[PDB]
Amino acid sequence: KREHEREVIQKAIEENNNFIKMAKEKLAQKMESNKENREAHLAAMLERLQEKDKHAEEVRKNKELKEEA
Amino acid sequence: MRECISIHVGQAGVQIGNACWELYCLEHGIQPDGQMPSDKTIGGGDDSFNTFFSETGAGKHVPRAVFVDLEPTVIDEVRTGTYRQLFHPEQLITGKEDAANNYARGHYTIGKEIIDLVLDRIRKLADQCTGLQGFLVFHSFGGGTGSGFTSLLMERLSVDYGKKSKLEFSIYPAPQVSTAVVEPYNSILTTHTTLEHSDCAFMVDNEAIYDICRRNLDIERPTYTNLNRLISQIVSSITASLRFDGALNVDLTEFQTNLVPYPRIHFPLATYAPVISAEKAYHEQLSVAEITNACFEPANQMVKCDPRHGKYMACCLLYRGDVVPKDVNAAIATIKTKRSIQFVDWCPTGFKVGINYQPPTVVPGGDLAKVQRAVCMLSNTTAIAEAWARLDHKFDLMYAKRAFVHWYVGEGMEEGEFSEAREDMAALEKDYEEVGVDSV
Amino acid sequence: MREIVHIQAGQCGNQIGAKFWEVISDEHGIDPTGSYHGDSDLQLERINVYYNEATGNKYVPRAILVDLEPGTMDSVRSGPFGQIFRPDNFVFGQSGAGNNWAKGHYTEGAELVDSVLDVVRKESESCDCLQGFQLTHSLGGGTGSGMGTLLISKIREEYPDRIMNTFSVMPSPKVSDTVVEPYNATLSVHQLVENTDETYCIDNEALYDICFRTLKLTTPTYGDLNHLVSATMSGVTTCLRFPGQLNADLRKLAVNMVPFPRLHFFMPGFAPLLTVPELTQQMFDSKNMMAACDPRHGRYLTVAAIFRGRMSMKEVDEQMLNVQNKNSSYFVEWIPNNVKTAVCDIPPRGLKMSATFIGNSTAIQELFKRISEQFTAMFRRKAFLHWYTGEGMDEMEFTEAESNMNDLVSEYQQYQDATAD
Ligand SMILES: Nc1nc2c(ncn2[C@@H]2O[C@H](COP(=O)(O)OP(=O)(O)OP(=O)(O)O)[C@@H](O)[C@H]2O)c(=O)[nH]1
Ligand SMILES: Nc1nc2c(ncn2[C@@H]2O[C@H](COP(=O)(O)OP(=O)(O)O)[C@@H](O)[C@H]2O)c(=O)[nH]1
Ligand SMILES: Cc1ccc(CN2CCS(=O)(=O)CC2)cc1
Ligand SMILES: [Mg+2]
Ligand SMILES: [Mg+2]
Repeated sequence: KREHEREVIQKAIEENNNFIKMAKEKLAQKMESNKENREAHLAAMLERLQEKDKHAEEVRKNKELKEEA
Repeated sequence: MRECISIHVGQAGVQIGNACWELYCLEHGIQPDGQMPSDKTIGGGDDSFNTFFSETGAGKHVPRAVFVDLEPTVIDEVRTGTYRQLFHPEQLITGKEDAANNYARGHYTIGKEIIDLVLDRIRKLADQCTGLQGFLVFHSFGGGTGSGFTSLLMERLSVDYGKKSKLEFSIYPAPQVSTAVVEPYNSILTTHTTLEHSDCAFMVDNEAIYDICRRNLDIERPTYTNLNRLISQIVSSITASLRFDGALNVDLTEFQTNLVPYPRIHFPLATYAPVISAEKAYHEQLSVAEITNACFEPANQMVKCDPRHGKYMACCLLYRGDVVPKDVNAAIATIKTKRSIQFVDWCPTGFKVGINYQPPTVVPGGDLAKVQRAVCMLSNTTAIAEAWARLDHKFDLMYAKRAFVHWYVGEGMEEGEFSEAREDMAALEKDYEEVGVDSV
Repeated sequence: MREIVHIQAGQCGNQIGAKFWEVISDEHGIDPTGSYHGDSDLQLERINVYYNEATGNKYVPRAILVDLEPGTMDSVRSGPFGQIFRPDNFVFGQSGAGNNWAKGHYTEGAELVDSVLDVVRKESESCDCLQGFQLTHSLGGGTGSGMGTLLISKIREEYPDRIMNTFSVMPSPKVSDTVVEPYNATLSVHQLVENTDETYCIDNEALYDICFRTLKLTTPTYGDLNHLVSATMSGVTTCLRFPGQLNADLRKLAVNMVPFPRLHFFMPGFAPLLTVPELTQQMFDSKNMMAACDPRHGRYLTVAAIFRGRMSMKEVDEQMLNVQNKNSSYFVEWIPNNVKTAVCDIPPRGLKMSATFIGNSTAIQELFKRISEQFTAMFRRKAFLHWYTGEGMDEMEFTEAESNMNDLVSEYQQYQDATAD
């Protein structure tokens, strides 16, 4: 009966520690997945705006090649 | 010993916190400067009110509370208001840019910048406790901070304090005073996220409180101030067992044993009475029988739903004021005769009663009449799932078109979190159906 | 606080921009010298949203004046409230734009954009917590239309997570006879669909009709048309600059108004142009819209309403519920509670009560169909394209802009016909 009493309290401790551990890991996974997603969305936006500048340059360039000077 | 730390998150949580702590100070004789002339314990003590107030050597009684919001304007009113001297400045935490009604910004983009400061401040309150019992978290469902930041905070508190009990007071959204179209989204997301991290949550339906103010107090267009003072009375009733003691006082945690039959089924329905104007109180003295009968009138419920369409798994009556068991027993005998209160077949049908003799209190300038006796009933009824159903239906209407979903995805969230959270709600509705089915 | 940086480009942009600052300055008790002499502390509560506080309790609009010609900005500097603006925030060229979107976007407009960004960067750098920018301009000219969208793109590159908001004046043959305005407008809409979060469609077609048919102005001038624009701009910004619960900042307004990122073009309205029922019915009337569209030809995705002045909030609530219940057919069922109502006790100048309407309705496709109709009438015959190809552009950019705006229309129609079941 003493060894069963030990196993119960050890199980209670293990259940608390495991609740902490699982919560810590889920949150860390959500935190990391969210940082990647948001940063990736900003990268796509800026990349589009970069293609705009690239395009504006090949337009100003296109006006040069229309010269008969 | 037995200290409770209160955490008020976002506008709704903070303004409800203003009302609650004002009412606490009046119930205990604490002045706006924190002095409590009746307390001969200078600098400390083990009084029942010390569960909610610490004491300084200068005689200051300070709420064991943290106020946090992602923008400053609401908490700034606390900093400059009537009770500005009640809180240490480090208990009032604010950012500069709020969550814009976006769970993702409160849980991630903005909340992550201040979560560590918040946990550090909570840790300083915890370190002052000799036997911390748990937390009380006040927040709206619909706001970006009340939903997103509360969820993050609840998750982090589970990590930092383990099995320590965490209760919620959650403001369920109503159209008459709602501020965002996406509030059904934020409600489902925070309910899904925090479900594992609270062992008891009291939902307060803003529409229910709105109707009670209009009907019972003759207030044409109730304001948050009207709503919050009524809410504070219900909060006061529930925490009165922790803050006062007495022969007939029953600790809230003992009601909790009866109220929560399974971890997920932890959303009690609260009913408060009497809610009466001063004009009417001048004519009528409401007896124990009258206020008890009012608890079973659906119009006095904190959440709109029909308990007749569900089954009871628990029923607790929290009395305060001039109330003796004899009157309670008689009133209860009548109610069981007149009202069919259907219990599930697997739990006892006896009402659990507590009595706090300290009479109810009201704040000057309020609309509630001061009565000699009041009661808060806390029941665990399957009918509270109807509130989930209404919220889930609005969620489904918008989500089928992915309306507004880009605001969340743009902040780092994925559609899988929406469907995962919605599936959890469907499972919760199913769980509430299963617990009500008879045994065979 | 929560600062907004204001920018006005081109003739139309600076014209309505100046009127806007005149009107709100009067509301906030700021005089032409930038001193406060109001009466209500609610005027200064959120003053920092639009104003900086200089030395001596002086309030300077956080405004940047841009144009490729000096003319319009000179008359602003000589206007009534001309001395209130920061002299260093006038950024202008000399060559002008010649009503050419290509010049304002790729050529002369691009040679002046960096000096504008220097001033933008200087204003933003001194903000406690910048929330975004608002731009005033026309879509029919060249500077505000071409260079205005250029500034949006360049600004969005340096402030990608801030809110970009524009007041865009749509062209109409009833007001301006310039033949290329359908080209400039479509090229601008092409940009606004991608790079702005919320756009108020200020339609010169509707402004004229209001002045002529409602106000009885046989010969509407730009001053007459601009009285409506400033009254409207005052209304739609009341929540941003007065203590309020609903739609109190640019982002929260966007979250309540924009269910899909491309459908962010708003139909603004105003009333009167008197009881709460009358105010509410008038603000929802097609004749009170600043966009030449009938909301009864489509459906509302979202609506924002703001009532100004002293009035019964119980009555407002009833009338707002009544107008929704009796017109439920015109509100999409799959967005519940999509109409939000704010109230501000401070009325506009001269009126005791006022109501401002901001609608995200699929009926706004009528505005874009009108522009597309004028556009293709010239493009299918490749008329006047040399003004733009001579600056480096090719027919491909026109084709893409046409299909994007045509796609916008079909997307509005898609959600108009969508059903809950
Ligand atoms: N009962 C009650 N409800 C409130 C109060 N303040 C806000 N609400 C409700 O809370 C919801 C809006 O959430 P808020 O708490 O205001 O927003 P928040 O938590 O500050 O989140 P963000 O502002 O987006 O950062 C709406 O349903 C409001 O009706 C209040 O003082 N009392
Ligand atoms: N409502 C209004 N519209 C204007 C005003 N000035 C110009 N517009 C319109 O704007 C278009 C011309 O664009 P403009 O502002 O001159 O271009 P820009 O100055 O080169 O950037 C025409 O369709 C005009 O009807 C004004 O003060 N008010
Ligand atoms: C030993 C043990 C018991 C229960 C729990 C789970 N419980 C979730 C609800 S709570 O966050 O309020 C308190 C903890 C964990 C460990
Ligand atoms: Mg807030
Ligand atoms: Mg012009």
